[PDB]
Amino acid sequence: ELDQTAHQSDRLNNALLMAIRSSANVSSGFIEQLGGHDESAGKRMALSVELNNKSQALVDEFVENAREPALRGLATELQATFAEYAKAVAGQREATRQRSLEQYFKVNSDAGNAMGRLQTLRQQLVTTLSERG
Amino acid sequence: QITELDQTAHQSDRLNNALLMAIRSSANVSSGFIEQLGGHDESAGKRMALSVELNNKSQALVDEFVENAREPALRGLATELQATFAEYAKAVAGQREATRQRSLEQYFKVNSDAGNAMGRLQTLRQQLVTTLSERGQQIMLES
Ligand SMILES: [Cl-]
Repeated sequence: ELDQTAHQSDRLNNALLMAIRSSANVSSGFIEQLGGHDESAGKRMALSVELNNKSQALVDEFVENAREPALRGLATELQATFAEYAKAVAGQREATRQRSLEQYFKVNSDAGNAMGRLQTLRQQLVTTLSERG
Repeated sequence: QITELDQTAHQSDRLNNALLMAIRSSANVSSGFIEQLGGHDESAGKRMALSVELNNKSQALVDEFVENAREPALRGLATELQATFAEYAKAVAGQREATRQRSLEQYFKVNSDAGNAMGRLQTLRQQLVTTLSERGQQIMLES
């Protein structure tokens, strides 16, 4: 079950890295569109979508495998904060498709706040996994 | 052996936090540039401050990581990570300068320096995580 700890750590760390890369790509893509780099922006938008799908799958696996009573509530809190973040990054993508600076501003506050919480929740989970091992 | 095992985990954790804050740092510049272009200068300035904060915390973790990377199986990767992070931090600083100056043209080149260096940072993290985990397991197989 120590092998399970390593699999859980890989899922959590990769999910969060891919999730922030998804958002970074959509913001970069938006700036590319502003500069007229429209073929390059589309690559960024495709990578944002793909990174969202991959990171969501890893979060889902993480919560499927976080059965221990010490982790159950914290893993669901991670599931919920991650869903909040993913819905903000989907908002960033829609604002980019609409080329709307104001729509981007509205949703970006939600994205930054949910990512700040993901960083602190990750540390809580790392600590619980660490005592679990 | 529990000491060297707790050290191996701390190192992996420094690396993970450092890379997450580093990517966040660049994302905040990009999204701060979009906020500034939409007239939200106060939010954009907070994002520039957060970009600086995050990359300075990352830098401190990378430096501490290298200081604690003694084994030859690890210090070569670690000094590459530190050298690559230096390039990355400079490119993100260039992104912030381009934002404060409101220049798309300056932005685009450095976002590219930044993304290149970040691609390399990501691979080095993977290699270092695997190397740390191999050392932890080697200790275990000793026990
Ligand atoms: Cl953030």
